Amino acid sequence: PKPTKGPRLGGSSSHQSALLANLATSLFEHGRIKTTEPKARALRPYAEKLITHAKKGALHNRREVMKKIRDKDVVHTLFAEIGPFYADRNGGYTRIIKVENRKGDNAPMAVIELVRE
Amino acid sequence: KGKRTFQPNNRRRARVHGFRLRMRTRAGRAIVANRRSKGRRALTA
Amino acid sequence: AVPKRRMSRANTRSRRAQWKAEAPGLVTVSVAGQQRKVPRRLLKAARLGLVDLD
Amino acid sequence: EFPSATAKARYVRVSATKARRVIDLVRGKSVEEALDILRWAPQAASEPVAKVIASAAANAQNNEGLDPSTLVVATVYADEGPTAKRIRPRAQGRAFRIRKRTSHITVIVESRPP
RNA sequence: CAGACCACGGGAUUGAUAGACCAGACCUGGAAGCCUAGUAAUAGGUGCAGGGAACUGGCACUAACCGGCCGAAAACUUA
RNA sequence: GAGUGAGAAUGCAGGCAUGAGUAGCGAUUAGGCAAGUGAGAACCUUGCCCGCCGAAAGACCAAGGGUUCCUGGGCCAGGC
RNA sequence: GGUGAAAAGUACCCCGGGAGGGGAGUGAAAGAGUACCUGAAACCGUGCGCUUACAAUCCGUCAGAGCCCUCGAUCG
RNA sequence: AAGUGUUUAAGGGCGCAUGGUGGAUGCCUUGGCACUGGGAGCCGAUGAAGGACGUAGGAGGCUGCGAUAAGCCUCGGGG
Ligand SMILES: [Mg+2]
Ligand SMILES: [Mg+2]
Ligand SMILES: [Mg+2]
Ligand SMILES: [Mg+2]
Repeated sequence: PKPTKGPRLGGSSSHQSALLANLATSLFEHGRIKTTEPKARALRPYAEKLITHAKKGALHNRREVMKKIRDKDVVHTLFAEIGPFYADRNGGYTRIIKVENRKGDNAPMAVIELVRE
Repeated sequence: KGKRTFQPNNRRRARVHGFRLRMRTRAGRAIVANRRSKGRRALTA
Repeated sequence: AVPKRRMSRANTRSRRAQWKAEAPGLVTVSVAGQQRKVPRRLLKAARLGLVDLD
Repeated sequence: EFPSATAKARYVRVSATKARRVIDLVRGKSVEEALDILRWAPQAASEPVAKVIASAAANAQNNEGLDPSTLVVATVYADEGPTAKRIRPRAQGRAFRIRKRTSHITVIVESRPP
């Protein structure tokens, strides 16, 4: 959640937050996301903070998760399925890899996944 | 904001540069004959 | 600001030669038994198969 | 010695300078290394060069029996081809001219078994 | 905290370099829930509480990869 | 017998360099993820999210273009 | 404006989606392949021999060692 | 220890071999310009000159033609 320290990812302000929220939603829903390198980098700490909130989730944490995510089914699955799955991992639940760039705009492409072990 | 000074129209076009108006006057008939001699595809509007 | 004179052929080519590209480093990787070259950046993804190999 | 096979590709829709930019990165190298390079390059102009090199290799293999394991890019030209001209409006009515350049790629691959 | 690119500085499994987690300093003001007084807004105990990014110390949990390229001596004269 | 000899008249016609592989790629909204077609996809099709207009950036007509309207096929040429 | 005397316009094989190209064929010629008689100048590439990263040049001329190719008998 | 000493080309310059772009030069035309000897020099309400539309079995143009619509009837040429 550290400030980007420079020009935001999605155009002007008020859009990077929604972009990161949608990316975290897609991640927690599918189990793997393929995005741009900087987008995945900015999502890594966001997704890790959301996973920590889920882990600590007993009460008042569902509210903190819902104030950032809107998909009720996504929140429910992130709270139930994941749940204590990371109760032993003391951080670092998101793995980031770099893949070949796409055509047109040569944007470094990255892929984020949830560690399973 | 100008109208570009074109303002397309069919009725006014035919009324101001039509075959009837070109044949009414003598100079119009002369111009039509000159165009026909030159071989223009469209004599008038 | 406009070009006053015509740049000479040498004055043009000396700098045009700078507009070049840098080839990327490659790394040998064993996938499906066959060995193929993939940059070290995508080396990790090559193992998992997230890098298509035409 | 000096067995060679040529391969051309005319009327390519790539500028001669941008084509030579990628050619310089593979001029004088083995066919295997040439096919390895030009695939991960960021410039979206290496596909025609790779296709021409693959066609040259296939021709040398199916018409001269040369083993593809001992083929090296011996020569490459990448000349400039025709240029279609077009216009482009501008601020104050002036009509600028845009040039749609092309390229004629030419390669010659020989065998140099050390 | 070096920087337009470049370049500079530290690390690369013999590691705290960065991300995450814990704790500290600091900012903000008393979080969601329960119960109580009040028909009512509202206040009170759970509560220096809840929340937080740059500062700091631990923690290899995640990424520095079973990885690639350049890169080292003609010779001769005098003392 | 010459329409007979060009180096210039900010001379005319056709091609190509310099400027430069630089600018610009044409506002006041912003795209993201999954699946699919396709050899080639951020820009094509379906599903889920975020954002804009909502006296319109919605609908119907007048003038104007006339088959751009719908279906099957194509990516040389035109989409900055 | 002009392929070629006649389209006899490359069957067939290979790279690829094509464009286009390489073999195999017609044509005397494909340095005649619907971009086609002859195919110059400016422009752009590649390779070959010398040159230059201490050097202030209307960008030439006269002297001038070295390197490179060649004709004769190591020199002229 | 002092001195002498060829050795590098990120790129450019010079001459040559190979080539692309380019369509001039050389050779020709179904075309164009100026004149010689003749024909005939007006066409029309019994609808002129020129145009829109349609016409071959087929998507468009040139030309002929006009719902009898690349054609209808008679008379001579050639095959
Ligand atoms: Mg003259
Ligand atoms: Mg001249
Ligand atoms: Mg500049
Ligand atoms: Mg297209």
